[PDB]
Amino acid sequence: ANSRWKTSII
Amino acid sequence: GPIRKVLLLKEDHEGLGISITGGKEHGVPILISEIHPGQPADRCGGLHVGDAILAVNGVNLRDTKHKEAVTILSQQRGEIEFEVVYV
Repeated sequence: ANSRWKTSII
Repeated sequence: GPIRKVLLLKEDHEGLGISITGGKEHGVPILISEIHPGQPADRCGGLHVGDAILAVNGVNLRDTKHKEAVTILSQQRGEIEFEVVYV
């Protein structure tokens, strides 16, 4: 996937 | 979709059990991108991939930057009320 947007596991 | 209120219960040894993406700097809401199996969000039943998190325990998250949302969300303990919407 793109992944321009930040992702966090919480 | 309709704005929903969803209760999540968790103990202090676990996280929320979600991955979030987006935030103000990306021009989109804080969005649930993953619900991790067997963790509190999965167990609560009412949170799903694609839900935008509008507020948690009354704290608005609609104009929050990604990391701001991480801090706010990770601070919440015990019985946690989410305001969410699927769109």
